[PDB]
Amino acid sequence: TLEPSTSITLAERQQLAYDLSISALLGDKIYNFGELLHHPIMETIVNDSNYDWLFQLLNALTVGDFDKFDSLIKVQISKIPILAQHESFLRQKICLMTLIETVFVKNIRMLSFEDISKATHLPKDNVEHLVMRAISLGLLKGSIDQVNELVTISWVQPRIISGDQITKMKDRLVEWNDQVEKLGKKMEAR
Amino acid sequence: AIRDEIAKNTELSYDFLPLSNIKALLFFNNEKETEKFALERNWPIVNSKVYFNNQSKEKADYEDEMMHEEDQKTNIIEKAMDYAISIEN
Amino acid sequence: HEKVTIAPLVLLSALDHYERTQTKENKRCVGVILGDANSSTIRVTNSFALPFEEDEKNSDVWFLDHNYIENMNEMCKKINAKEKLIGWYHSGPKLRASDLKINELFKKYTQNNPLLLIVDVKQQGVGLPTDAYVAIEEKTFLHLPCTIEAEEAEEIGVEHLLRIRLTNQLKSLKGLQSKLKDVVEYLDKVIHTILGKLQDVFNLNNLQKALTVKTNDELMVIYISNLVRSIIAFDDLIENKIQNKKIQEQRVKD
Repeated sequence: TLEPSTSITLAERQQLAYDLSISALLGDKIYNFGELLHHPIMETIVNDSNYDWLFQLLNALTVGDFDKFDSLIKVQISKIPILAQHESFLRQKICLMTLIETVFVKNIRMLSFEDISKATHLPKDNVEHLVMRAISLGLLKGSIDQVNELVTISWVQPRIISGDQITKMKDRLVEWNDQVEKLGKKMEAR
Repeated sequence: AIRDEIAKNTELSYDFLPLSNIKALLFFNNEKETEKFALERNWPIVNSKVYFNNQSKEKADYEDEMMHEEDQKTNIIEKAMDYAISIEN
Repeated sequence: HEKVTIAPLVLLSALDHYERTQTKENKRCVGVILGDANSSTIRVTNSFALPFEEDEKNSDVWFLDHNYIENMNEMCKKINAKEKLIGWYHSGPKLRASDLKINELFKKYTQNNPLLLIVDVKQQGVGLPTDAYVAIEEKTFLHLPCTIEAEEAEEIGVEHLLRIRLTNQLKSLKGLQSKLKDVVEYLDKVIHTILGKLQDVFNLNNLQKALTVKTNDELMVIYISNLVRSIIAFDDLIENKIQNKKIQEQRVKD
């Protein structure tokens, strides 16, 4: 809303965008992961102080190492300790998105369960929850084959990223396409 | 020439067979006699046992584009039947 | 939202306008478009060339009068009340930001935010030679899809024009072609959000399941009619010449 307009001050800018970036963590969220960080809140905010963290939290939004942060933690963040949870939520979800984004590409779903889920480097008995929680994460679709140790999954995993299925895209999309013409040769032609 | 059949027969009959039995089947004395064949046969073999993990040649290039073209054939068949619709003139 | 009808009658004369105006790529023949704009579907009844001037040597520089529309609508009204201004057209094929300005003129003249109309005066590629836009906001403008109505009255004289499956395939490439590039475009154009917006639905493929069998199972019966499809042939034309020739090849009396 300010984006087009409204000249401001930095103490305004960062502190708000701090408080913003704070409120990201007092969001936390449907993750996020990545965000408006791209937008000129950064340098500007991060830089330093908690912005260091705040930025390193973007790292935590990727890294998801407790003690790359639970080291960092002072009161203000530990003031809401639930990021330790939220990071577990992160580490799951963080690991998840790409897994969801990438690992299967080949109609990505299964991710099922355990080692795959512990590939989040968050463990099986938490898989028994964090993984188990789905939209009890707020997100995951699908269900569980516990026996076979298999998630059923479906979407509600969006993202802003790029770079990848770009490639994979046209391949199949050329593939049928090509192999069309085989058929697509004479059908109406002949 | 006998045993190559039996080899396939064992292959067929046995995923796994004691390197004994096969030799016993091969009438061989040394199983390394056998072992050569089986590995000439390229048979999965652990200790004491000829195996067939794949008893057969499955895939391997040709015999394609027909007989397992899903819609393609079908579409060809369509195309064909459409020519049964088209050559219908 | 209110996505709209299209009047071919428009479309036609529209190019006549373009034609009449001898508008060229330098130019876009512009004009009213008519209908009634209330519903979540808007209709295009008609449309009117607005005698106009366009200059992109200076973008905002261009000339038009409303007062056409003024006198126009009167008659239009006098012609029909249902004319009520839905928006306007131009040639196009594409936008030029001055459109925005131009758009807003009609805002005075329209109920809703009025309706832009692009036309491809060369009708070049595909479905529509046309886009219709409504402004927005970080501005917005947007294309809601649109299409023809009946207008069978149209469709009939239409019928006097013209005169199975492989096509259906054919577009298969098309979007994909651009698509990947369109990334690589924007990728290496800006080397936006909407791309990722696309990215998700992508996995919506390799999706296929033994539900596939159903297909197979289904396809079976589809073929069952086979023996029937030509069975009647099998039976029908074969035993037909045996009753006409025996009658005939033997007819042959005197």
